[PDB]
Amino acid sequence: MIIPIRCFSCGKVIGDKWDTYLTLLQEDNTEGEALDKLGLQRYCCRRMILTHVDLIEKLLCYNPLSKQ
Amino acid sequence: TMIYLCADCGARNTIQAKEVIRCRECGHRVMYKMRTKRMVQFEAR
Amino acid sequence: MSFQTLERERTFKNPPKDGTSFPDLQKAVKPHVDSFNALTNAGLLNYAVKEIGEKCAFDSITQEEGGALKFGNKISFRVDEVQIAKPMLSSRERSSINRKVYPAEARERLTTYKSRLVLKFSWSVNGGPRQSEMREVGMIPIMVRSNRCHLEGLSPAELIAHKEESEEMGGYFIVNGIEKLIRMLILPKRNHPTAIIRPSFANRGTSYSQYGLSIRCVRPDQSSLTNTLHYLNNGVTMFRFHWRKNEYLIPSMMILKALLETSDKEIFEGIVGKDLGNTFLTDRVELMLRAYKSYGLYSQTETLQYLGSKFRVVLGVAEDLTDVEVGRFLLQKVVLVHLREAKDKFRLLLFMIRKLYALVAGECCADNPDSPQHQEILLGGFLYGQILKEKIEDWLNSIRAQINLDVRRSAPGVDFSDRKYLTRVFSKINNDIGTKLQYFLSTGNLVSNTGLDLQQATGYTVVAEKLNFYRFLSHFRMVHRGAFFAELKTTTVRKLLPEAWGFMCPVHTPDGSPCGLLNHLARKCEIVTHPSDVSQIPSLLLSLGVDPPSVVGHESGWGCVQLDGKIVGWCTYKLAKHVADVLRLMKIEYAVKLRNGTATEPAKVPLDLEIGYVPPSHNGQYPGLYLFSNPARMVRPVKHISTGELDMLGPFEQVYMDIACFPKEIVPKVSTHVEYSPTNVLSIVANMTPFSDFNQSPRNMYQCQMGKQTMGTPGTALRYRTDNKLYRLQTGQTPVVRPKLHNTYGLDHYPNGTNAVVAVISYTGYDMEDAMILNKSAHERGFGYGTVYKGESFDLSQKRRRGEPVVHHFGFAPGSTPRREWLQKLDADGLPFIGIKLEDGDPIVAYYDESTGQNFIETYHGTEPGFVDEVRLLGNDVGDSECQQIHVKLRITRSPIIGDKFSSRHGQKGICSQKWPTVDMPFTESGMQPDIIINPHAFPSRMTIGMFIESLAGKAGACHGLAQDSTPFIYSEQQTAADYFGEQLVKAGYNYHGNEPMYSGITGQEMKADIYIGVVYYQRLRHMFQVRTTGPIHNLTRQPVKIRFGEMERDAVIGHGTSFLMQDRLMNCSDYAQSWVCRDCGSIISIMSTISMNGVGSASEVRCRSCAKTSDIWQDGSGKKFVGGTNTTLIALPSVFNYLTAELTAMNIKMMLEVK
Ligand SMILES: [Zn+2]
Ligand SMILES: [Zn+2]
Ligand SMILES: [Zn+2]
Repeated sequence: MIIPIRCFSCGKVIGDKWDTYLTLLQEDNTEGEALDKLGLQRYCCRRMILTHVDLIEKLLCYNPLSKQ
Repeated sequence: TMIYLCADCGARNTIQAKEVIRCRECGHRVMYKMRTKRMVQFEAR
Repeated sequence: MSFQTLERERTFKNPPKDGTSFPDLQKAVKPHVDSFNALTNAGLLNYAVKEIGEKCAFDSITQEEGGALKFGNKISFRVDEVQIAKPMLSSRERSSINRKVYPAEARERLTTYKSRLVLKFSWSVNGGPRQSEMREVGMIPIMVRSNRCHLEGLSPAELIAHKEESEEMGGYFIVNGIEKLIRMLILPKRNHPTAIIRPSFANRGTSYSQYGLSIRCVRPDQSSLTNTLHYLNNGVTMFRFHWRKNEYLIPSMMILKALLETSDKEIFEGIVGKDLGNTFLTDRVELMLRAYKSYGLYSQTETLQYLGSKFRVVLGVAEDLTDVEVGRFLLQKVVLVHLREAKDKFRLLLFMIRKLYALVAGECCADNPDSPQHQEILLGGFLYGQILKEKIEDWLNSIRAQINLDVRRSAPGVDFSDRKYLTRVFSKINNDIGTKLQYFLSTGNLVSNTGLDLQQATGYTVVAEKLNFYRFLSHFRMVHRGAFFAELKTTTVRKLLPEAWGFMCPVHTPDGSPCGLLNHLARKCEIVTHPSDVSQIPSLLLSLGVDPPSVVGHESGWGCVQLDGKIVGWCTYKLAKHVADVLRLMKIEYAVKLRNGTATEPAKVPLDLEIGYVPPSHNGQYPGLYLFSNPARMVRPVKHISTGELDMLGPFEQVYMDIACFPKEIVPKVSTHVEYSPTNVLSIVANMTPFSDFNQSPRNMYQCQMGKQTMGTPGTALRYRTDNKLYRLQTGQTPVVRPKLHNTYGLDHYPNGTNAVVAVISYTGYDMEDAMILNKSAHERGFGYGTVYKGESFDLSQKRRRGEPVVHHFGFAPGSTPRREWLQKLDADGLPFIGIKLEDGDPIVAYYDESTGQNFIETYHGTEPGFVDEVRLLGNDVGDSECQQIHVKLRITRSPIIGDKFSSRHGQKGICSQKWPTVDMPFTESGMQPDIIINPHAFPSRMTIGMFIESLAGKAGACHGLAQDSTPFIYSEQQTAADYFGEQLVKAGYNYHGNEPMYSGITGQEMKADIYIGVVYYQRLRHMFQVRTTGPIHNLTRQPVKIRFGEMERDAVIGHGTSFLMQDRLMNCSDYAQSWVCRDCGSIISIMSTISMNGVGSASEVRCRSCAKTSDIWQDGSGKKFVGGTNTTLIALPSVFNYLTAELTAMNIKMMLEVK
């Protein structure tokens, strides 16, 4: 589901770094290495915000309490 | 009574025991129970 | 390639309103959905019912020497057509806007997804009335997304407007809520005469032999029946067939002269008219003609009448009409149902017996029915239509039988002109069949008066187990051969005989007993299901150099051309191959035209048609051009090399085609086709395998079989899933190493694992015997987080057996109520709180009886703490029903616990052994701890070298930010992918061999040796204890009720020679008991404790009855005085022996065990 704060391998918290990295590919034209601007020196806590699936923005469109 | 959720219409129905079950506003025949406020405690593990 | 992130996000955020984002998936499921459409549309069922015919009924007056037993009031009725409407809302009006029912709701209310079924009944009163009327015969299921559901044509957007996930597939009939599915099964080839050599023939028809020939001929409504040619040792051929589940053997010559008004010279000149005086064919044919002449008759009509008079019984034909028309009925209905022109049937029968004889003398190699060459596929919609037609016909026959018995009683009402009478009889019969189809789809058991030419009759359906998305798709695309061969353990079809290249996946196949039996399709291989007109095919052949003769236009070097079972002409084999080439060329050329701007006329030469040109050779296949246009065939695409265009062919031209694997492999002037890509040989799941062309194949096989059993997301729309057990993993991510088709197929929407920091090292000492370690920190940090959904429903109707109405109602009888548990859990409705933690001995729901007015309860069977995520009040019916069904969806938490299984995507399964402390773990010079430690003792003898490849590739792609592509058969022996990634990584700065210098977590000082560290994709399994000190003992034999010890263990303990241990474990710990015996009489039951001697005094000294007859004497519980039976002792023995004595006394046989 959500980006897993406090990555497994590293001890760095990353949960903050999701929308801040999303709007780097989105409108900054830089490729995935925009995370280098984020400061993930390793590859360990690096490979999370890179290949994380944010499926929950698609699961949330399922409120039966949508009143519509 | 009990308060439920019309599945499609999404309308509180306030149905009572031993009663025909259907949405009152749209007519749907499937309804969930709302989640009341009930104390539950968890460990962070 | 990079992970499509902005695509994925601007995909999720706004679901597409245009169409499905992943067309390859819909194409992947295309078989069943198009089967359903071709059923409803494509005039399929109307063909079935038309070729059903009509049934007659009347008042039969016995002839009594009349010969024409007269009858006037004849009614002949038939159904004109079948009407399948959409599944309206429980049609009968409920004072609401009568809307439709989307299948999501049928899942929710846990009800099958059915739609009304209408017939257009037609009459005849032995005049010409034939007026029509519609008869409802129940409601039958409908498959999801199909041509009669409210979900076809829908874009992911409005699918989200309903409660089905964005990429809904369709393909399953929803019965009772559970996703049922009709499996694809393999049959032989349609209408092509196959050669057969099998011993099982000769032992049954002893005059016969293993040499034989068959054809599974099929009607236009896809209603195949077979008929085998038995070449008997004397020389004649028997025309076997099947009807009423019964075999029937009629001589070929009989049906031949009965088919066409033919002279025996015409037979002889058709069968062997060539090379005048070919020894073998001539003498055998002569013997055949002679042996029929022995008894038979001469003209065609005499044989027709004889046949009708011989077979009028098993035929359910109109009893009264005549006798020769019975023979024509046979000749039209059984012999060769695919064909219609009797003369053409006759020509083909000639060709057939001709080929049969050629096979007799070794002039042709044995066709292999055990090969995908001689084989096609059954769809769902097709068998659905066939069984549907079958029930149609049984319904017609039932109503005819009812009219017949209506006449037969005396004459209760006999007026086949009053529509009232027809209404009465319509009500007289059971007018629901929809439940029959629903029944089968629930069961699969094909209950038919005829096997429909199908070997096995059970297990026809599977359930679309959505445990995991790969399990889902693989369920759709798998095929199976049938347990009729599974009961046969042999080196037979279970082998991968090399005609599947690009047709059905090599590796993708379960292990164990059903290994090899069920194989899934390849990736791209489709099944053509919509035939086309081919009239221009015989026109073009006629203009091309062949011709169908009337008198025998056949000679030695001339081959035969077959249009899906119809002889159309002849030509020498050179002309045959040339015709084949030019025809495919026309097909491909007009294809590239019709596809593009070029006008799309009725295709002269459609793409589906397969040109089975069979070159001639001694002891080979009987050479002959074979054009097939029948649907339900295996058809796969490649590129025709001469042009640059698409090409399709099936498993008949493969064995004769030189299709190059690579644009590099082509050798000119011979290789006429080139594979689109070697990718096109594997199945879906096996293709979704990093560098799958590296590991020893058994590893890849375990990989498919286990990866179909993964704890990933089974979909997105979970909120409305009424399943038994689903599994979802919380923190998912796509791999770093992948084949491109994992992005193409839209697998971004079902991650199944994560990406682990793997370090192969013998450091701990707990990870041997394949075991593995899990970093504590990475585990608490939210590693693979298993979440089970166990969903149970409760229903009150079952406990309403009969005699009373609905009596129980959920909640509490008004008044008293237990608080100690119930009010703490049950809210007020007898229904638990939403999200309240339960335990085993805990009530879940409360209903009370009305009459008794007492509350009952339901406890949690399960034995682990579970919560409740939602409870659902199922509207019991159309409406006007109290809530008699409730659905609780309990969420169970399963973090990675000691004893659960992990596996990379290489079959490298491991087990969570100890969850090492994160600080005692070693670390790189950067320092991040190895999240997972595996052993180096797993890679040798497992050859999982692709694992190392994937590891290096991950280490690189992660650092640079690349979605490492790992499609099989890219990297050559020139440059190893090893070296490519070594460049990637030495660019990253790491070692070229993936190593990295590590310091011991426990000693701190670095290791003498560098250590291998990479980023593998790890998913979690789901396959993952009963103590008993004591408990309940059996009713009969006082055994601990249903741990096993004995009957092989006994050998063990007595092997050690450890008697006391044995008597301890099996007698003492199991059932220990004291019982008396009469020492003299030696019986153990004639013992009894003495009764009522005096006050409490001394002990009641037991005595014997058998050994018996003031202090010595005593009495009975009934008062019978006695004396004697004193010699009594107490002995230890297992009570089960006592039970044996009991039931043996029940036989009057008893042992007299003595004692000392
Ligand atoms: Zn990290
Ligand atoms: Zn409603
Ligand atoms: Zn005795």
